[PDB]
Amino acid sequence: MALQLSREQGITLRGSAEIVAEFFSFGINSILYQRGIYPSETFTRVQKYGLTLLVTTDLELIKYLNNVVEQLKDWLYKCSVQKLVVVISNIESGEVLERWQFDIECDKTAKDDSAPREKSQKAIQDEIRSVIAQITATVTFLPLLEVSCSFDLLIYTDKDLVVPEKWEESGPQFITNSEEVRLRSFTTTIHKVNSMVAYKIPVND
Repeated sequence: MALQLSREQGITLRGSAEIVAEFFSFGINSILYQRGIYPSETFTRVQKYGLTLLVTTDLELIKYLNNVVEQLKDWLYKCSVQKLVVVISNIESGEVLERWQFDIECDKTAKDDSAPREKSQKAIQDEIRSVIAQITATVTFLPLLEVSCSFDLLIYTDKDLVVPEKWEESGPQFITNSEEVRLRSFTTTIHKVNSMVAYKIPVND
């Protein structure tokens, strides 16, 4: 909430949204490299958040995230933004192969809570560094790409109450035979982001 203030280039919410926005875009793009959603030859090396990260120079994907990021601000920032779930499934087989679930928590402003240290962006570097690395790291642990999977992007927001409904929770089944492992999570007085990923497990011991 705010008055006499345009949302074209604000510093209050838009600021925190900028980080979370770039954090998501970068995190998503980085995953394109790690997951291999498409030709890696469309990569671009860049230095952000204090560390070096790779990116996908896809006009279609950039356009996919562009509209999503634009709306994420109006659509998601209007509510508060909460959870995100990216489900990558093999398009040639029509079955889920890799599901990436990350949490996005942002506030409207600092009612009475200062940010630790001179800048809270530090925690960001660690999270954005662990996120981009946790994806690529596991990838090394994972085999090679082969299927051109499809992308399923989920958006989650918070609600007052309206009776508990629960989403993507109520139900033992989820994919078919995968493993869920926690990567890392960062919490800031202005915003908190979580990182979790799961992959199909071909009957392993």
